[PDB]
Amino acid sequence: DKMREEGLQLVSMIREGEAAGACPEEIFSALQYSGTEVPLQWLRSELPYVLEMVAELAGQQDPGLGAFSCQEARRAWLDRHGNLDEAVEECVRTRRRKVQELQSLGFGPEEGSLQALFQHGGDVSRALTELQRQRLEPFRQRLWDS
Amino acid sequence: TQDIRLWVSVEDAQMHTVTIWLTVRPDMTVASLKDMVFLDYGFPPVLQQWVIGQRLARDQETLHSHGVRQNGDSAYLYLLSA
Repeated sequence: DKMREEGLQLVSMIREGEAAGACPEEIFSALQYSGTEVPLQWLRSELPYVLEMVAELAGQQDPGLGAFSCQEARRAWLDRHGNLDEAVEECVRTRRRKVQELQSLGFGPEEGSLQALFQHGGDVSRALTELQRQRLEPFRQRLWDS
Repeated sequence: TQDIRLWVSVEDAQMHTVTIWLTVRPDMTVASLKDMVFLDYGFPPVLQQWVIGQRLARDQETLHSHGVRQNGDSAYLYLLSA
């Protein structure tokens, strides 16, 4: 019910020229959760390149930081009021800071830092949980074993 | 009271230790702590046993009451089974 109201707003992010940073995944998920489905490629081609550009550019600027997520792109984009060379620079800045937070919480790139960050929209808590959950899995499995 | 990173050792009936960090609030109850672990890691509250500040932690007790206060404070989680 609260998820419907979020779906509505998420879906509203593509009306005829709604200045905003729609992320194809979010909308795609809002519909799955709702009960239908719309091709993901079709959403990509309907939306501008803007946010992917921001992401590609950030990846170009430091390949040591792995792939950037749409949510991280949008974040920097909004923060820089649509200014695109400024979004790249802040997008990289924000991601760097995060990679060493995970590092200093015991997860560097060699341990999946980068993929979890991408996969969770640059959200550290959620990356961390995911990462800790992969390693706690044997324990989870043992709860049901013997 | 605001967010605290908590250094947790996790063990079970048999295994090896593992250590994880959790985000908590000193005014959180143990019941709430357990619910959070359930939700993220899938460990039923009923199979969770906690020791915090060198004392077993009960459901209605706050982390605060076990002296939790700063980043890097520690806690101990032991897991029962089936």
